[PDB]
Amino acid sequence: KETAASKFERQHLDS
Amino acid sequence: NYCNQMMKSRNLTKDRCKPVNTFVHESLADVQAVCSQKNVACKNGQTNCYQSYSTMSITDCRETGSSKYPNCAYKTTQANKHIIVACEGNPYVPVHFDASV
Ligand SMILES: [Cl-]
Ligand SMILES: [Cl-]
Ligand SMILES: [Cl-]
Ligand SMILES: [Cl-]
Ligand SMILES: [Cl-]
Ligand SMILES: [Cl-]
Ligand SMILES: [Cl-]
Ligand SMILES: [Cl-]
Ligand SMILES: [Cl-]
Ligand SMILES: [Cl-]
Ligand SMILES: [Cl-]
Ligand SMILES: [Cl-]
Repeated sequence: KETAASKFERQHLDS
Repeated sequence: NYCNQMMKSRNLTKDRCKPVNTFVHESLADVQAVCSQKNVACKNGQTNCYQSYSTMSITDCRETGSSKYPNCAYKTTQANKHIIVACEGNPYVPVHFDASV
C-alpha cells in the first residue's frame, strides 16, 4: 500500500 | 509525446485522465531537500509548504480540451521554475506538489 510520500514520487519524480 | 508516455507508465492515465500533472527532472534527494528550504504559506492555509531556493527542471502535462478517457491527450510544456511542496512525516518529506514558480 502506497504511502503519501510514495505517491508523490510516483506521480512527480523523473530524475 | 512524453506526457502521454510518462502519465501512462506512472499510472495516472491507466484508469482515468488526470487533468494536470507536473514531473520534476531532479534527483529525489534534491527534491526532498526542499522540505528544509524556504517555508512559505500553503494555499489551503496550512504552513507546511516549502519553496525551492533554486529553479528546477519541470515538465507540465495538461490535458487538452478534447481529451476524454480512455484516449487521454496532453499538452507538454517544459520549464525551469521554483517548486513549492507540502511536507510531512518523519522523515519530513514531500507529500504534495503544489505549484511551480
Ligand atoms: Cl502515508
Ligand atoms: Cl494516481
Ligand atoms: Cl477520467
Ligand atoms: Cl482525475
Ligand atoms: Cl501537479
Ligand atoms: Cl533520484
Ligand atoms: Cl500551496
Ligand atoms: Cl490564495
Ligand atoms: Cl499547518
Ligand atoms: Cl500548472
Ligand atoms: Cl522556463
Ligand atoms: Cl499536506
